[PDB]
Amino acid sequence: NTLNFVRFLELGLSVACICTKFPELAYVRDGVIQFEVQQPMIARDGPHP
Amino acid sequence: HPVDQPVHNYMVKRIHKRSLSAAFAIASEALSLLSNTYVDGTEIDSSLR
Repeated sequence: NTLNFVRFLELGLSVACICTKFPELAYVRDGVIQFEVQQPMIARDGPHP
Repeated sequence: HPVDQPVHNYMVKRIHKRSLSAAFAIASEALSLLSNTYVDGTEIDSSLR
């Protein structure tokens, strides 16, 4: 026997994730990641408060 | 007045023994990066090294 072996890509697995690789490592614990905008708003009101 | 006679002294010195020791801790991370740099190639990030 050989523990069952034909490869990485034979049904359906890679979107728990997306990616970016990360080789060089050795610097973070609880760093950042961003974006820079927010969520829809104001042209129904009165002349609202 | 023939009474004078030069004298020569013979002193010998011991060498003794001293030493200096110190510790120099390697983090697993620094020797980590170490391991790839000894085989530095197209891989192994240069900014990292």
